[PDB]
Amino acid sequence: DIVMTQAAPSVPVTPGESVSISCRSSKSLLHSNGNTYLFWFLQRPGQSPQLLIYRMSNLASGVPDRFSGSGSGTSFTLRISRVEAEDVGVYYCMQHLEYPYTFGGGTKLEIKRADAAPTVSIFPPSSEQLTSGGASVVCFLNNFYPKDINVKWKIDGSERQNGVLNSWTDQDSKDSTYSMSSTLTLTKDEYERHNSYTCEATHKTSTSPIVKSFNR
Amino acid sequence: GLQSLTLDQSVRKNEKLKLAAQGAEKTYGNGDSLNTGKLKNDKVSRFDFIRQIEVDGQLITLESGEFQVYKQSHSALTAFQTEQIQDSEHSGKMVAKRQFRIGDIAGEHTSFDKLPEGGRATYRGTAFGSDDAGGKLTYTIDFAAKQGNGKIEHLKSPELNVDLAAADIKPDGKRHAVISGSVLYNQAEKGSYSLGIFGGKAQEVAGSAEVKTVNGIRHIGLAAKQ
Repeated sequence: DIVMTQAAPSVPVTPGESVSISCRSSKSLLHSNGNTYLFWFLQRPGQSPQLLIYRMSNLASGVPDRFSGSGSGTSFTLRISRVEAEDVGVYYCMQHLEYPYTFGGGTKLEIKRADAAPTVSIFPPSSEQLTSGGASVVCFLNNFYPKDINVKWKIDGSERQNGVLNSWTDQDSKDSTYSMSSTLTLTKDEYERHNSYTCEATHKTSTSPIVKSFNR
Repeated sequence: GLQSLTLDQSVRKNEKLKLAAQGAEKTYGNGDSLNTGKLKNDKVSRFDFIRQIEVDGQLITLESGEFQVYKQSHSALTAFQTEQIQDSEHSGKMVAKRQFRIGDIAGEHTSFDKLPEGGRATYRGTAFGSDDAGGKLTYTIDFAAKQGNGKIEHLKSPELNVDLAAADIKPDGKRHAVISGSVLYNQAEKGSYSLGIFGGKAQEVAGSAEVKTVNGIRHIGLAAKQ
């Protein structure tokens, strides 16, 4: 088979700037008919890959003027001229010169935004959940830059460390922010067995830990 | 000579045939007329061609190459020298691929029921195949016997210089006078041929031959006149 080498697993770029993502084939992708059989796609998390470039340089219909593609025969480059927040994703290169069609490993386009502060929100277990037998105290530390953040849970004052899950967001396609959710789960009785519950967010932007609590 | 030629086999129902020469280009559809009047008689005229169709709003080129027209006074024929073609079959790419095939054989067909009732007529003209329009066609028809025979000479490929074996004149589906026979190479069968008789006084013949060679079946365009 023909191998597509996308060296960089990721590529940093700041908004308004210029980026380049390089691909590499194990064979000249230029056909004797003159056409170079190379595609470029973008795949945003939870979505199907979208076409950007066909025939190595041509821009697929509905793709911003921003985008462009060039190449030698074994070396190809995708170029975004003035990078917007919505370009955040994974760029795959694909050859369709000969069967089997092969893709590049991928290159994650990471945006380098200016450090942002979380907007921490706390919610007590649902009235619906409690009647089901459980109790999930959820906390949302949203729209912060960068990804490096840690959360703590205080039950009446005592540290809560076991039975809590943290889900992290992929870089936001509107503001290039990051977000995450913390979920302390207990039983119906265990939760009612205490009064105060709080969230302790620790981020680079604030030395003084970020707190949000509720009392019954 | 023949002033117009109707393109039928040369451009199918949902195709467009773009012809270009000396900077000008015109597009034809099935049933459209080709102005052969402007072309030189007894010679092959060449055009660049692109055969196209439209798929869900986009125009697609199926094949391209050279389109050839041979003009007589009462008959004419077209042929295609493919150079590039769509391989919609396997690698959906436009692939360099050369093939030669006859398009339309047209003109004023002589009726089988209005042929000369006797005498012997000799026809002299051209045999043309892939990359070679220098062949000479000689054909003789005996109108008393209603039989014809001939030969192809002066083609660069030796296996294409064949005998057009004696065959009967017969009426076709439209009662046009046609001769369909066997092709011989050094007296042995190597293919088939068919010629129509054209002109009010059976002035001309036009048609084609298919010859088996070591390189595959080759097509030869044929046209001769008294």
